[PDB]
Amino acid sequence: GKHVLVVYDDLSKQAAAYRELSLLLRRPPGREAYPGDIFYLHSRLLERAAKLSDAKGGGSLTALPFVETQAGDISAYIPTNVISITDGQIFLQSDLFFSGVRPAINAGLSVSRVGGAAQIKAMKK
Amino acid sequence: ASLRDIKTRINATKKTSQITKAMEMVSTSKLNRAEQNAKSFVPYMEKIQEVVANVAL
Repeated sequence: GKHVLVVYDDLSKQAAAYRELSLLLRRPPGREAYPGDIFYLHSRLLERAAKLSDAKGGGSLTALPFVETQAGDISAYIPTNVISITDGQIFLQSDLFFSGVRPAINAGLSVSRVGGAAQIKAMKK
Repeated sequence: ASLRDIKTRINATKKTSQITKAMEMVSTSKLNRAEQNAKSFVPYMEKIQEVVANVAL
């Protein structure tokens, strides 16, 4: 019945470690030499966060996975896999960071599907 | 460089190009209309010049 917040700091590093293990086991590689089950891995990890019904106790668990991009390439394999799973994304840009705009959330690209329901009435107003 | 930054750079340059082309198109019509006003000005100035060129002395 408690509420838990979980922060994953480098899913990219987790994926790199899993790729290393898979290549050492001589499993066939996919794109960017990643194994075929990396999306299965990440979806299995992320889907364990849920909001429980009143019959199950009413507890909840929220996850904030982290993904690092090389030169802002959000079309890479792991970034696309993580983006397609989560309910929303927050984008941070060094262009905004250096221009004095910090925290550097890019409101144009950021999305939150649960928005509105996750706000108080005055904040919605 | 990064392809994302390159595409954003190209898109911004294209938008600026469109704006500047629209500006030039507008300025062309403005010049075309101003030339007629200059031509309409000419006769009155010519008459005043031929009128005041002698009585000034």
